Amino acid sequence: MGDTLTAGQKLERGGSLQSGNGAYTLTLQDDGNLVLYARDKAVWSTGTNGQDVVRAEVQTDGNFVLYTAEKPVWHTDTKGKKEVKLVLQDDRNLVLYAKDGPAWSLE
Amino acid sequence: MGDTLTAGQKLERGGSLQSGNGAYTLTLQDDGNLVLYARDKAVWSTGTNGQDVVRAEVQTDGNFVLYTAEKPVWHTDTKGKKEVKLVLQDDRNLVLYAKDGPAWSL
Repeated sequence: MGDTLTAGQKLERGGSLQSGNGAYTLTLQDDGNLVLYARDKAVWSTGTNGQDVVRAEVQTDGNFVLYTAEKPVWHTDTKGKKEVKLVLQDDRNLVLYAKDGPAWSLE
Repeated sequence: MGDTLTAGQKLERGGSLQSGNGAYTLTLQDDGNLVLYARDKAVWSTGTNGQDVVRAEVQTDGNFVLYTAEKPVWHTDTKGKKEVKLVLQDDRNLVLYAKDGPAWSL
């Protein structure tokens, strides 16, 4: 990406900045950590390693920010079901159907 | 949005599902709550009232999931600076330049 990130531009997993003299590289890593390297030595980081960071973005309100991926606060825990559909029924029950039958409901 | 959500669909915020007879509704609300209405009475909730909940999805894995918006973990704390640019400099400093001059650096 060069040595500059302007308002509304962002770094994503794998991408980076590099100084003109090619000595330093700042890169947002897949372990989620934004790390600056002097050659192959890390000299500074966002300490966000082990987090799921998706982007490091120079925002248009002038703020540079790292965002973690959207996380699940609630689920039906039916992962593994095939051909699911959720149906709000006339009997007032909400039901998650699956190829192999009703997978979930309110009750 | 009909009475059904299949594989890879979801309710956006303010989106919903309604019953055939039309008696019952299920909306994902702006307060981030997924509520089920029977006319004027709320009968069931996801308890996500007060959360940045962006969508409720019927996923390909058969799991029906509510997601909250991407969270901030780190920032330069420079909200308000104008015409910003982050620069990786040859001296190995990293600076955020704003219209007014350097706003932030390592």
